[PDB]
Amino acid sequence: TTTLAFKFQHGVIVAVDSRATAGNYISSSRVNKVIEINPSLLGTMSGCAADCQYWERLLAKECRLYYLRNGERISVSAASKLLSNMVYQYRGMDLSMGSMICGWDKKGPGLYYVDQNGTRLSGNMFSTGSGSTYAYGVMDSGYQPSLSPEEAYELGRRAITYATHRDSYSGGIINMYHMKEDGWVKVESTDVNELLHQYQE
Amino acid sequence: TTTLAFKFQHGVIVAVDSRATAGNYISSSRVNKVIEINPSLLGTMSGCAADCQYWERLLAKECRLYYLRNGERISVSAASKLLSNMVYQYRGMDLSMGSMICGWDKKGPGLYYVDQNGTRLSGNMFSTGSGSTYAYGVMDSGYQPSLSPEEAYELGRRAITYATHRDSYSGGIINMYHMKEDGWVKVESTDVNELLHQYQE
Amino acid sequence: TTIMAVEFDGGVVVGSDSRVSAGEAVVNRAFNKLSPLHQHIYCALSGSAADAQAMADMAAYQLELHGLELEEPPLVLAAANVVRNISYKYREDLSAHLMIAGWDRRDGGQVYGTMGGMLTRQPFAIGGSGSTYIYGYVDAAYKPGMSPEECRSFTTNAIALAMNRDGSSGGVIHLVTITAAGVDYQVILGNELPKFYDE
Amino acid sequence: TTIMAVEFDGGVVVGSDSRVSAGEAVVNRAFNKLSPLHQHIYCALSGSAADAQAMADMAAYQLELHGLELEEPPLVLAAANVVRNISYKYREDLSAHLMIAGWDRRDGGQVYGTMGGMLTRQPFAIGGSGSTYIYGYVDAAYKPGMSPEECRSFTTNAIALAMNRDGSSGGVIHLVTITAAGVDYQVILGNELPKFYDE
Amino acid sequence: SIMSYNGGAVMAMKGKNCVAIAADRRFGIQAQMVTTDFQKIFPMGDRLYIGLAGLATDVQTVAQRLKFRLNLYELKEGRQIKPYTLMSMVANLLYEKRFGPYYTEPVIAGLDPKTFKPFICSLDLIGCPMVTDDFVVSGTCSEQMYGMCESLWEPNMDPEHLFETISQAMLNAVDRDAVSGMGVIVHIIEKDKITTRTLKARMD
Amino acid sequence: FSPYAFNGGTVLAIAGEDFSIVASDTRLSEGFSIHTRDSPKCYKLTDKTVIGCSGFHGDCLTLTKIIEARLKMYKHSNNKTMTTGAIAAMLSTILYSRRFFPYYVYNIIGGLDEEGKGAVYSFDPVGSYQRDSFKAGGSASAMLQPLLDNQVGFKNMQNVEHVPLSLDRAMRLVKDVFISAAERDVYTGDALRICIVTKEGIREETVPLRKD
Amino acid sequence: TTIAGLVFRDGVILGADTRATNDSVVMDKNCEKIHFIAPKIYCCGAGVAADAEMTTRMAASNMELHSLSTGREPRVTTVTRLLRQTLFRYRGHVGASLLVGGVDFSGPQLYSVHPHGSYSRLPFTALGSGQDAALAVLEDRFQPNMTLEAAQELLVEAITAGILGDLGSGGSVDACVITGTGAKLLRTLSSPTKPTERPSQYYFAPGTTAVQSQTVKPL
Amino acid sequence: MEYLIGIQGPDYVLVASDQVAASSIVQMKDDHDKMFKMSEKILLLCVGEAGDTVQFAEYIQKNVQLYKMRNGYELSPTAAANFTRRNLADCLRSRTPYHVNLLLAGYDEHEGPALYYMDYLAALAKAPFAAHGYGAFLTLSILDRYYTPTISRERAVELLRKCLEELQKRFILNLPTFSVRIIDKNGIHDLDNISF
Amino acid sequence: MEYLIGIQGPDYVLVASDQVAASSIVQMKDDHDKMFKMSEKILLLCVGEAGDTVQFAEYIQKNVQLYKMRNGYELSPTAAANFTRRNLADCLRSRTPYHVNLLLAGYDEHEGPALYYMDYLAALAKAPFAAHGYGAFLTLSILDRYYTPTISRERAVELLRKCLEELQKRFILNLPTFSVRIIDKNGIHDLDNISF
Amino acid sequence: TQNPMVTGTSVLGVKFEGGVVIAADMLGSYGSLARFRNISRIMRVNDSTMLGASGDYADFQYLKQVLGQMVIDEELLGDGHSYSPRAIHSWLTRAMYSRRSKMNPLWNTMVIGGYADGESFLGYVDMLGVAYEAPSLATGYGAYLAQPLLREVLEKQPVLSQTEARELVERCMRVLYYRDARSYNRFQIATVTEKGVEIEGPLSAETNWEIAHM
Repeated sequence: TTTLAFKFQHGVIVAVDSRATAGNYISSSRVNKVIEINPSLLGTMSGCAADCQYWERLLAKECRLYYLRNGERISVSAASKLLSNMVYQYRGMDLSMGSMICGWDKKGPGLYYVDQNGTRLSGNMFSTGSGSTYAYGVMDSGYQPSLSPEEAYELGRRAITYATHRDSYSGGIINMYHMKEDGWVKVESTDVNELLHQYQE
Repeated sequence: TTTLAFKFQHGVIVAVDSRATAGNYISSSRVNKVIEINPSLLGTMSGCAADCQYWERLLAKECRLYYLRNGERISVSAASKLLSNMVYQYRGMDLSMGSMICGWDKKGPGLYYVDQNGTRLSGNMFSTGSGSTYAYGVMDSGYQPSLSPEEAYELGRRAITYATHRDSYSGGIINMYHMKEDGWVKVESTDVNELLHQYQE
Repeated sequence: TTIMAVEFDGGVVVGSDSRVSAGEAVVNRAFNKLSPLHQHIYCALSGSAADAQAMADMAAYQLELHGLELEEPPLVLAAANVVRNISYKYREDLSAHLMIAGWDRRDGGQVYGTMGGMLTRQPFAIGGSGSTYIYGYVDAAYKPGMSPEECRSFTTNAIALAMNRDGSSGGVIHLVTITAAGVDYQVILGNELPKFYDE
Repeated sequence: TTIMAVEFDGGVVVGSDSRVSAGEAVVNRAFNKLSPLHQHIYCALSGSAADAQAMADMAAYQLELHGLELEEPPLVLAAANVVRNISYKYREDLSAHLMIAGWDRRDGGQVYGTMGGMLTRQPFAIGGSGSTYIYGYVDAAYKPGMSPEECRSFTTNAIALAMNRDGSSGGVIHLVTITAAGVDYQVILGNELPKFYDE
Repeated sequence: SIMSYNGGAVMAMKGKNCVAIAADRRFGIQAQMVTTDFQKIFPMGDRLYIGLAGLATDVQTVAQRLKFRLNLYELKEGRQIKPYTLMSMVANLLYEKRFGPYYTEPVIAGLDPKTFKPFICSLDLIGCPMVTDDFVVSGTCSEQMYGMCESLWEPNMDPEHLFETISQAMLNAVDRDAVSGMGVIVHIIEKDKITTRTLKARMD
Repeated sequence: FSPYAFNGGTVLAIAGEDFSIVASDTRLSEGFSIHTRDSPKCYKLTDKTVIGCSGFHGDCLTLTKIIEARLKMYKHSNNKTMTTGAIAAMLSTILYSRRFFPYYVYNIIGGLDEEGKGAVYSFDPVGSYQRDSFKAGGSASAMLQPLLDNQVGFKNMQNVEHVPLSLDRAMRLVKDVFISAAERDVYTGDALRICIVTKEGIREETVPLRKD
Repeated sequence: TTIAGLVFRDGVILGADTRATNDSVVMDKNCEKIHFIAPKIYCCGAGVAADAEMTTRMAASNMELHSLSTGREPRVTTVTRLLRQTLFRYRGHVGASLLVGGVDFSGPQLYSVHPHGSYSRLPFTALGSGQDAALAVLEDRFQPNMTLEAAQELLVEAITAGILGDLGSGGSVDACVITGTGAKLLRTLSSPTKPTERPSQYYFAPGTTAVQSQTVKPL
Repeated sequence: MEYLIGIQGPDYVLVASDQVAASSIVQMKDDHDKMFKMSEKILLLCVGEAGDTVQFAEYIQKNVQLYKMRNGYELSPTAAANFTRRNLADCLRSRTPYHVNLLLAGYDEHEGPALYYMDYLAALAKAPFAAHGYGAFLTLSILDRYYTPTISRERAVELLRKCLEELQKRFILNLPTFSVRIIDKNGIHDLDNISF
Repeated sequence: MEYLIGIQGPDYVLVASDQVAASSIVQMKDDHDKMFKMSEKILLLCVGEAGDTVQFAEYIQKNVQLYKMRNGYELSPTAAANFTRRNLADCLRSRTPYHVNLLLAGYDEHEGPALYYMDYLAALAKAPFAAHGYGAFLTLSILDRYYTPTISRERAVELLRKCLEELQKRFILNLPTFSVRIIDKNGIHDLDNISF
Repeated sequence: TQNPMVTGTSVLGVKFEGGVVIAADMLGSYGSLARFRNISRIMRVNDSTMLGASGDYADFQYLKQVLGQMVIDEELLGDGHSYSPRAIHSWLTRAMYSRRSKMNPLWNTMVIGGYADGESFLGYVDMLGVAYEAPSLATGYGAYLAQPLLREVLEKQPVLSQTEARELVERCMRVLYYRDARSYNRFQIATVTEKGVEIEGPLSAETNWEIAHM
């Protein structure tokens, strides 16, 4: 698994690969590693698929309940804090979940990294999963805060593509989103092999 | 155990503490942690006392044999290489020896660090033993290559003193030597408690 | 430890050795391993001393209350069932076999084995660490229709053979004969024990 | 596995069961555990099949050469010493007891136990996993001055009692009588085995 | 497991008077890919090839040691080694390290030097040969290869049909195996020619 | 003491435009022995949903009875039959409830969705699931999946018409791949049970496999 | 693997299945498990395939040397002794379970050799993972001095039981009949199992696979 | 490993810490703040196990803030340090122990400046200067050699720089930037970050 | 962890490595050279277990030098790489195995530039570019994205700087200086060290 | 339980025309020692159901007591409803599974035989909760030694009579005594038909030791 996220001048880019595995066996090449909590809130998944899917859906439930009760959409920081506290109750029981909470509330764009250990950090850019180190290299070498939308899409597409090329547990399709002030939009779903061949041309 | 060595403009300073222990029990406060291989060659000892004493004496034997055969005094680098190779034959058998080989041959002053793993490095300054980290702090903060002889003695005395103050397995007396072009000279043998009280005054 | 109980027309004969050991040291060489649960019901303890004593005391208490409630001497089967339940319920915690032998007015003299929670009635039963050495002997010597005197002899011989071979057994032989008339104890000291091939 | 050898005025009587097991599966139900080391010397194998067979073959070879060199029938003690040496030398590697029974013109019929490298001469000897259940029985049944016929009966009974109790023993009973005249084999099949209390 | 440390898949297929041998081209340590053109199939004659899968270091050692023995064998006896004889040579070589074996499961594919009869076989790490008349697979995705071969393989296929069969078998088999891929090389061994092709494969 | 046992078996689901197939073998194994040659792994949930379960048979029996009870409970409180998708989502939570002493079952749901199209949901033991076009689970799943990728998904093929999968062709594919899996996987054999789910209802079929 | 042997009136009959597996996957659907030791002596192998193969080849090679030097037919007892002495030397590390059957000057003989070096001379035996099924058949129907055809039938049934009851066994049934006169190696005596007749079909054309590069070398 | 350091002066407490948030071999964050404001004149630097650090620190912070809301006045540094120790000690033998190392710095009107050292086993110790992590091994002796009780705040910053520079050249970890704060009678003041 | 990196160009091989010699948590040396000259146009970068690295590298170096003395001409990079692999492979199953990771760079008159990758299990692989250690995880993808087969040496140095800068900000280890060398037809040339 | 003490070996079960036959030896083993040689491992549940159990005897006695009370409890009602063979098999399956899920299993492998509404029932229930039904069953060592003989006869003649099934069962018992080291030559044969449950024994199998002279 490779997932990344970075904030630039025109919002937040979120990109993931779609490979799931069981040992050396590729169980799926089309798994969805982004949950859509609401129109301006997203969550990435990496680690144990059952843990990620279950806890991120439970966060979505609480976010929806938060909205109904307080009559407003939960902030990115509060949503990430909710998840952080939820998984801290099972610390040490071998949960495996590394996720990013991306959205856009009243304090502009927001990106948080949350993991099963209880780590919770706000930042400008993050990468998780087994192919994260490879993604960091590409992302960091081509990141500029004044990147244009098309340029930001390319960087995201490149970072993930290269991670799938080197990391055995990453691959399939790159799914990318773009968090904007009026909500997120799904950018593309490009097969990483199509991309890689064109990059080597 | 705390031992240090650094090369400055007027030769090489060698200093050690004199504590030996067995568990929490202080077996000795007057152990000698510098072997005098010859008039211009010294070796420090830290780690397992039986290993250090035995292998450094065996190096001394070979150095003496080297002299008789080739009709010249062995160089610092060749002496350190001898020790390095000697202890590399027992790698993995739980030998414990971290030593410095200090002298002055045809290539000026020489300082080598050699340990039981087979590490062998030439350098300007080194510190070994359990109190080495503390000695490094003091030594590095007060080291200058143009230090005068009296200033170099003070730095050495300070580094060891402070290491004995913080490190439970270090203490006793500081034994210091000064490697010069015409051979080494024994500087002093000051009790670390006398020193520490005067430093706190 | 070697324990034994034999049935006979009219009652039972229970017997055991008297050795309590702690590794290689004999902590008690004259211990009575035969404990009375009721007036006409006895039990032979084997395994862990603390466990056996804890269970026997528990059963005696339960049977005592039971007896008074029903206003009638308890059945031997009831006593065995009371022991079986305790032994089965705490099978992972306890480590002792309480052999059950006695006499009631319904089914005469009965011998029950309650090792590990399992309950079975037999004509004769042997337990303890020394019982392994006398399996062949009891199988070849036991004959149906044995009289009380013959049962005591059979019991004495078997236990004596086990005591001589087993390091965890030894000392004297405690003997008990239960019948309608009552309970009659007997102790066979070291010098009066049956002698066999000891060479 | 249950093996037995008894001495009598004029020779010996060796016997065993025929069960070869692999856990709970019987890999051989008619195995002969009695092996001849020499014309008048036999051995009962017990423990590991491979080890026992390896040692017996080794001893037979050594004794064969010894016999030819000295131009005289080997002594029973020599055979036992040859087995004892092998068993002691490889005590940490081998796991089998080769009981030694035979007859020579010097000391008549002798029975030797060579388990674990230790050597001892006895009037009668029992070994194998099923021997533990018949210790009491042989101690109470053995009598000095037993005739050949009585020894075979004693042996047969003891082994039969062990076979019925031990899961590692069973099948048929192989019997061998050694004397000056020669060696006479005998096999007691399942239906002709002595019957005892099997209830 | 040591066999999956570097990954890799090799398969041999029998056709009508022709043999096919294919393998993946990935060389990686655990999850990290290092190169994408690691040689796993080595020539042992004009129409004789050996495919090796398993620990990369042993793949290279075995290949080199086998070459050493084959060269000497082909100098001593003045002839090209027969496919069956090579199998025994390899088995003997693998059996020598019975209690400290090379971590590699070889597959041999070729045609007899004088009769041009198709021959394929596979051996386990300790050297137990297995001659088949259809196909042999070896590697981290052997199960996937079995599925593909079992349903795609047909008897008496021609050079073109055999190529398509083994290509489809390998391609789809390595796509379900995370540590096998980065290209596929196929060797088609015929009486008068050898055709080497690199397939268009997934590089993830 | 181990509370699990591997009882073998393979399950496959295929989704079509107006149908769903769920098939499995009928061998029940333990160790190197066969418990029985007549133990199918597909259960009917509703009139348009079937579940295939493989793995530890103890958990397969218990899980199918728990799902059957939850279907009735849902019907009683909502006055409608659970849809294939709702069953998939509920199964996920049931499997995650035992996340620290997990059911050793590989589930594959096959049925029709609300629009009447074939649907297939695959699951891992702790509950992670997704909708697929075709999926193989259990003992010989790694032998079957690649073939499905190439024959159904048309992977690795050039200049090939991607015609929609008919029921007829789907049935022949299922029988073929199970025959091939019976040759290689020791746990797969005896017989193949195929359930076809269409709008007319569910019809079963049984094809013999190798007994050895 | 299911292997068995039985002594009949005029000789011995060996039998075995033809399935070789890797853990739980069938690698070979037709492997020969009845190896040649000598002209009138054969051996069935179970356990580690590599060990059984190398051990029998070695025994056959050593028996040939012995036969060449003595100039006589090899005895079955020489083979079993050579095998057990070798196996005992390796202390069970050489996982070879053998069933040696042959007819020499002293008549028909059958032995079961185990990995540790122990051996058993019996009228009928069975080894391998399907050894219990085959033994069950033998115990229930074996009679002393059976006719050649009656023995074959029994052996076939014994092997058959292992093929259908044991997951480790399968495929065809191989048999080997040895008598004073000749030896009949019946590779594939019965084929009780086979695959389907293929309901559907799938094929590729002469360009279904995209090719990146090509290199043709004429010979 | 995380680095914490405290230097108490005549009427001020100077504290600093690394800003690295690491995940295995990569630095996920380089501006991480390991200091938690408990009150107007109290800072709590906490390092250690992921999750535990923030959970324990925020738990303490909430109770200290609650104390001020309930009574009007704030808790003193000494009282806050003992409150922290008590809480950390109580969980030590419980099912969920906090694996955190702390430095509690603060200023009290009547008691003056104070610096507390607390390890993961809840042993509390008052000290003129202290450090946490692997960096303490190479910096404690430097503090020993240059620290004087009447050290001025300007000189203390110089002393802290020496320690930070020692880590730069001797420590194997990459800690390029440190948060620097000071607590006197005017409250908590942020100082320029010391970077390399 | 030690860092090695190689980039092969049309007619040159550029290599670099960290200069840190570490002992537990302290950097004992900051100018350590991990490159060993085997011949006029061959370099051997070796990292790994203490002792083993220098012992194996010098053992190889001595044999390569001996080869040149015995025959007159030097061993080619390819031959030297295989010689190294063979030696490393032979000790793998022996009582004393060398736990070293290597990069063999060299230039041959007829074969051109070459860069070999060798792990501790003696698996040999030729490659256009490669890296060793934990730093390779964060730099290999950067090489993948910018590396082209016709890359000029001036551009290669720029590419190497990008990798080194990535380590500076992302890697948790303190590797402030790297040795940089280049091998073309004129031999081995030392380049300016890249420091931060 | 965690560690079974006294255990029973194989249990056989064969379905026939109008009934079910079940056999088991009367031995209670303590390791490799045949300790209790006269214990019944077959229990009559009700008029149409019988049960044979292998494994830990104490657990079998506990289940017998719990099953016996259930049959009694339901009979007190006298409402015309009675547990069928299938219902008993289902209950047992649930009981074993629940115990297995609490990591405190009942160490037994049971065979359920029954006859209701002109239909024979033969179910298997192990300690892990694994349950199924077939034409013939054999627990423990019987699966490798007796099951193959039963299947061979059922492959050629799917439906056999009471006599044929009885003769087949006796043939298996003889083979089990020969090859199973934890077996005893004293068994019971339980038969369930429309008339009810009949338990015969103690029986013995005629053994042949002709191979000893060979």
